[PDB]
Amino acid sequence: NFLELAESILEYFRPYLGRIEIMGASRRIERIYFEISETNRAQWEMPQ
Amino acid sequence: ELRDQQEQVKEDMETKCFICGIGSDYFDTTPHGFETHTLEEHNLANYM
Amino acid sequence: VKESKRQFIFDVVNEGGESEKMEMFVSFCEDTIFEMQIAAQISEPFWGELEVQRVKFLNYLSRNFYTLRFLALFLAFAINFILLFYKVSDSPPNMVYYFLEESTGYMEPALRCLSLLHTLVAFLCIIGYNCLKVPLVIFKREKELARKLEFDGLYITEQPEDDDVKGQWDRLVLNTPSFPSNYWDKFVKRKVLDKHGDIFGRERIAELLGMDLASLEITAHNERKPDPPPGLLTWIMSIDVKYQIWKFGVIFTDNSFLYLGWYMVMSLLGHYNNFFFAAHLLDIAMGVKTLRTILSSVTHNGKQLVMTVGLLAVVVYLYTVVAFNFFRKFYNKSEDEDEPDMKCDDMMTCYLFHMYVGVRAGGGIGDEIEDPAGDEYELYRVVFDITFFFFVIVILLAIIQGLIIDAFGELRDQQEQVKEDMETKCFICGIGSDYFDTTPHGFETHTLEEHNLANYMFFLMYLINKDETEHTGQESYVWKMYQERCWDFFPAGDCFRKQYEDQLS
Amino acid sequence: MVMSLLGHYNNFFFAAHLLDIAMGVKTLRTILSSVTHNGKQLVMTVGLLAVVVYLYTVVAFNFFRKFYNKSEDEDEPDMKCDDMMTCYLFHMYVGVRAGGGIGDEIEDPAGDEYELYRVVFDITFFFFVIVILLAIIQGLIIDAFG
Ligand SMILES: CCCCCCCC/C=C/CCCCCCCC(=O)OC[C@H](COP(=O)(O)OCC[N+](C)(C)C)OC(=O)CCCCCCC/C=C/CCCCCCCC
Ligand SMILES: CCCCCCCC/C=C/CCCCCCCC(=O)OC[C@H](COP(=O)(O)OCC[N+](C)(C)C)OC(=O)CCCCCCC/C=C/CCCCCCCC
Ligand SMILES: CCCCCCCC/C=C\CCCCCCCC(=O)O[C@H](COC(=O)CCCCCCC/C=C/CCCCCCCC)COP(=O)(O)OCC[N+](C)(C)C
Ligand SMILES: CCCCCCCC/C=C\CCCCCCCC(=O)O[C@H](COC(=O)CCCCCCC/C=C/CCCCCCCC)COP(=O)(O)OCC[N+](C)(C)C
Ligand SMILES: Nc1ncnc2c1ncn2[C@@H]1O[C@H](COP(=O)(O)OP(=O)(O)OP(=O)(O)O)[C@@H](O)[C@H]1O
Ligand SMILES: Nc1ncnc2c1ncn2[C@@H]1O[C@H](COP(=O)(O)OP(=O)(O)OP(=O)(O)O)[C@@H](O)[C@H]1O
Ligand SMILES: Cn1c(=O)c2c(ncn2C)n(C)c1=O
Ligand SMILES: [Ca+2]
Ligand SMILES: [Zn+2]
Ligand SMILES: [Zn+2]
Repeated sequence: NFLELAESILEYFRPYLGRIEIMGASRRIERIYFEISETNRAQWEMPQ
Repeated sequence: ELRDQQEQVKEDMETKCFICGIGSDYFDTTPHGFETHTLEEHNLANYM
Repeated sequence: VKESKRQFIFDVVNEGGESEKMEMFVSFCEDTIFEMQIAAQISEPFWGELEVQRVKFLNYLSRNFYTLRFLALFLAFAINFILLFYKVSDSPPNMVYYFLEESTGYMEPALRCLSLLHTLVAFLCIIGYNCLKVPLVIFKREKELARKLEFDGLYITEQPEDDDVKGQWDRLVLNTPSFPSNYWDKFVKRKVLDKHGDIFGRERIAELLGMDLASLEITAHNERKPDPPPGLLTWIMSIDVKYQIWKFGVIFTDNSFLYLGWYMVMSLLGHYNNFFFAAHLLDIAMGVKTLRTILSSVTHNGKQLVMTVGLLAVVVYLYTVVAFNFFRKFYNKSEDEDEPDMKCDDMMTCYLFHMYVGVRAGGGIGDEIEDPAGDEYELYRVVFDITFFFFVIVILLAIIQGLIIDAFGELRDQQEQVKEDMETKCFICGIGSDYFDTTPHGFETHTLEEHNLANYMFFLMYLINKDETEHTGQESYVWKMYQERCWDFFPAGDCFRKQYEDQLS
Repeated sequence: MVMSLLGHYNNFFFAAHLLDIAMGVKTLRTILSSVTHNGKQLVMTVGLLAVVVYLYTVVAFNFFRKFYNKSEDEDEPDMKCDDMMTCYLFHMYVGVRAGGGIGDEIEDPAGDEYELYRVVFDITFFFFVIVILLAIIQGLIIDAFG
């Protein structure tokens, strides 16, 4: 229910919500969520 | 040989994950599993 | 339909991706359902009689389109066989006269009759194409435009890139009354209005789509039963000029229709000059599948071949520059001492001489130009000749031949890949045949009964024909997903056997 | 056996039996299977070559007749392209076998109003017939091997 109510926020922040997986100190795979800046995304999307 | 090299690169990227190296066969157990894994879970762009 | 299915399978396996595989499959099913409708319509069973005869004639042409196309090839071959007997003489049978030279004398009337028949058959082929194949083109165009309007907002939220001519041309048909003529969704305009009517404005959407809001309400309010007479004047009034213009643009921008138009134009020119009928012998490439594949071998790397020819031209230009600057004396091509014919006294003539003679020579330009023995530039010029021979005659022609051979190999590899993919993996769920073969003939049973794409297409046809109020729970579920264009119901990486593996065992 | 019997009528008919090496030796059988694997494609390619040469013959007959004199003697001209059948035979027989195409045989076009048209004619003949089509045949054989 909360996710359905927050669809708009999630859709807006989808491009800027980056997620990765790492092998943490606990020796288990952990998912990390961070922020991708608009400038970083544009620079990465530049054709060169 | 050059054509084979290009085809090998394409096949490797299409059938295996760049980061973890697990084959697309395991991921495809879930619908569009490999696509979701390579676009969200293990995106090299996300790592950068 | 089987040929269409094979072509679709080849396309999806060779070029398509996994994400859009089911969407392309459903598009293929929709196109096939239209093709079956067209085939059913054309199948064999004073204005009224004239219309009946016209419909019968058009149906006959549509049915025998391919037979007419083969007859055109046969007539062209016969015409060219007759043409092989032409002779040219100064005296009639200063101007030269062309005339047939045959003992029987039947060829010339036969030539005229065959030319007239060929022109008639070309016209009939154009009509048959228009009646048989064009409808699918218009159907696909309208379907794509409707999907882009409803789901992408191509002309509502976005705009065409202005480099895509298709999108710009499609603006013409939006406001035409008969927008979905071949496409089944006759309510796409109202669906788009409802979806985008709030953000982008209902009145503006109606203006864009040529809609009348009051008429929208009145039609649902009560029925209307016009009964126009089937008169020529009424038909002319009913013509929708803008839609017809858009349709004609789409048709004239079609390769096959353009090819048939060129065929008819050349056939007409053949009456001006009989030798223009020789161009129709090129139709063998389109007619015979084997020749089509052989020529696809060449056209697979056509861009590379053209770039190689350009590189050859540039290299020959560099050789020409060197010869013009240093080796002019060796380019005299006149035996007579009084009159020297110097090919390389000007750069353009030297370049033409090189490109024309040295490239065609077996040993290069040195086969043609004068012997350098006993000259101060002997070593320089022998290096010139050897380098020309190796770079131009050997390597570059070798590059062209290798391009052709690699095209052959690549096409064979594509066919083998399609066959292997179909034999080793299920089209729908994508599970490999290795898992299924655990049970005897497991893959065969799965692909013939459990996950038959033919069965899936038959389901769509069954869901469309069946009344909605009679739909079962599962049928109603799949129907809603088809109408919403969500392909989740298609099993992916899963099956009944895998779901109930433990119980079934 | 029929050829062996004919050999007694004429001893040279025994030469046909030398073709039995293809059936006898396995290595030659495989080498010839390389050719016969794409035999249909090879025959269709030969037909396409014939059609292309016919089109070139039509163009030469309509426009480039004057260049097809093959007689050194001035009194007696031997015009190969004064009739379509003779022109087609000349093309198929000599131009295809020529290293540089039909232009190796037909007269030089230098100093003629149709010089550019005829040099394009010769270059296109050389590239389409001598280069591409023979390359198609050789590529068919190589692909059969592979
Ligand atoms: C991928 C591309 C494939 C190949 C491209 C095409 C290359 C074609 C050539 C191959 C070798 C040709 C041999 C070079 C001949 C040099 C002749 C020479 O040396 O005569 C001595 C001259 C005497 O002067 P002069 O009084 O006679 O007239 C000078 C004034 N004028 C020129 C207008 C009257 O002295 C001089 O000019 C001094 C030197 C002048 C500048 C020399 C540059 C010439 C270009 C050479 C190409 C280099 C690559 C060679 C390797 C083979 C390719 C791998
Ligand atoms: C896959 C197939 C591979 C190749 C197929 C074979 C193509 C062979 C040709 C290559 C180029 C040849 C150059 C064309 C020569 C044109 C000569 C010309 O222009 O002379 C000007 C004439 C003057 O008339 P007249 O008084 O001299 O005699 C006219 C009456 N008569 C004809 C009986 C006496 O004017 C005219 O005829 C007006 C023009 C007449 C119609 C021209 C059509 C000729 C065909 C050209 C082929 C087009 C493709 C070319 C591109 C290369 C292939 C990629
Ligand atoms: C994939 C590669 C494609 C290239 C394939 C090329 C194949 C060419 C081979 C054979 C067909 C042409 C051979 C020449 C026939 C004799 C011409 C003649 O004779 O011209 C003469 C000049 O009329 C013309 O030009 C008419 C205007 C023609 C415009 C040219 C149309 C395009 C040219 C096309 C070649 C074929 C199509 C190739 C595709 C290119 C277009 C996309 C006609 O004869 P006349 O003046 O004596 O009048 C005799 C009758 N009376 C006595 C009435 C006076
Ligand atoms: C896979 C590709 C297949 C093609 C391979 C072709 C290989 C050909 C090479 C060598 C064998 C033939 C060379 C000519 C021998 C001298 C002929 C001669 O001399 O004819 C002369 C005329 O008798 C005949 O014709 C007899 C009738 C023969 C009918 C033709 C049979 C089929 C032809 C076949 C060629 C080989 C088989 C090829 C397969 C085709 C059939 C399926 C015989 O001599 P005479 O009149 O002086 O009488 C001398 C004796 N007295 C003095 C009695 C008067
Ligand atoms: N770890 C991974 N991260 C990203 N893509 C991966 C990874 N492993 C495999 N892939 C595959 O690599 C491909 C990446 O897509 P692609 O390179 O076409 O992206 P793009 O954004 O269109 O970039 P470009 O236009 O430069 O090709 C996909 O087929 C994806 O499944
Ligand atoms: N989901 C699938 N549905 C149908 N066939 C599948 C599927 N997945 C794999 N296949 C394979 O595709 C092939 C279909 O057979 P095939 O195309 O020869 O049928 P056909 O009725 O003879 O049609 P055609 O004569 O047009 O080839 C079989 O080898 C089958 O195992
Ligand atoms: C998907 N689909 C069709 O493909 C179709 C149809 N009516 C006719 N056809 C062909 N309907 C209502 C439909 O939903
Ligand atoms: Ca019900
Ligand atoms: Zn991974
Ligand atoms: Zn399956």
